Amino acid sequence: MGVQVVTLAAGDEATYPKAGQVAVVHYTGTLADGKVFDSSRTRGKPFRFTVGRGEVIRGWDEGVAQMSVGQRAKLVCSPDYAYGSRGHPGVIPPNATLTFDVELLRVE
Repeated sequence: MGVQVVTLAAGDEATYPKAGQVAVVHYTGTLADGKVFDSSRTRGKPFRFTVGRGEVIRGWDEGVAQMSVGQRAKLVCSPDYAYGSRGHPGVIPPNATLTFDVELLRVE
């Protein structure tokens, strides 16, 4: 399954980011061995992207769309939904399942 979204904390179950809408999130991404490759929480500033535009990996475009505002979830992105066999040199290895702890802050 490309992406699975497991809830850590419920959102308002009302406000979901739709295609072409901006989602504002905090996130922390980890590899299967626990290594943190990216976090907006560490940087201390939320991250914005436009849902469905391919600005992020496919697991995010599809997974964040399943979240409602205030929700915290783990997005488990299979390699086909992230970087595939190619990976991202110096950041992500080949064939990596990526886990993101994401909180959806706002839709714009």
